[PDB]
Amino acid sequence: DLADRFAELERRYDARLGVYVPATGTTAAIEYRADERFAFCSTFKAPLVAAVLHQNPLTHLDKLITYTSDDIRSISPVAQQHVQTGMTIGQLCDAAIRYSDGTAANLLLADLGGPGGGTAAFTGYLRSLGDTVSRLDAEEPELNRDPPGDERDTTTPHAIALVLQQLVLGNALPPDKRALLTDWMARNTTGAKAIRAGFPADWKVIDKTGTGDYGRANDIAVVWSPTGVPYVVAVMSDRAGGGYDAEPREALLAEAATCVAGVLA
Repeated sequence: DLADRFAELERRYDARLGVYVPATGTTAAIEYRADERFAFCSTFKAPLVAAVLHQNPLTHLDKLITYTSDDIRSISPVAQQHVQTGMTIGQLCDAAIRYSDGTAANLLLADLGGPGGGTAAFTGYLRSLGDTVSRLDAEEPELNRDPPGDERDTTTPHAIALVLQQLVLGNALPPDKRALLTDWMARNTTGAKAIRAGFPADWKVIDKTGTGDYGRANDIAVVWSPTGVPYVVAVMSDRAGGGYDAEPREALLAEAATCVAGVLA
């Protein structure tokens, strides 16, 4: 069965694998280690943008944010190009999701404001969606670095799937902000080898990936069948057995997603 497929993938990749797909009209929830904690890595950037959208009028997206050299401390493919000019909140949201830009995320966290450079408020945003499990404690790059087992900067496949479900499919956001978030994840540039790879081309996939140390590789997605039936798919992984420098293996996510897709088809 499916649990056997997932266990096989764990042995193949020397990995710990977590999978959650919420129940629908006709499908039971898919769950595998779904309540085990895994580091968010960059997956937090999608609900982070939702937080910022929720907190402000739509035109806050047009506010220019300035920053400098010492703000670039993590992988930030877009923010490094615009340090001289600044970036609007909208551009930061775009970059945080579509290029997994870490400086954009740190700046959005600061925009949210409050203790921990915005991490407490981010966590508070998840609480407001009924997620009593996830916690964000650090920003980029530190959040990728907690030792395996440490609960700091973690969510679960179950928790994050329910969060994303509310953000994209549910009414956590008004339709106009919901569409912005959805469109950004739809135009994501980093996810081609993750959940996207496991679903047939005629399925729509929007997603946000994350990788980190200890072979961490995650992807959270919403997918739509060719007849418009949506499913939320959370797949999380680490390879603690390889130590800090263990390589993230997105192939594992692709294979797990392929196994999920075979069940949902």
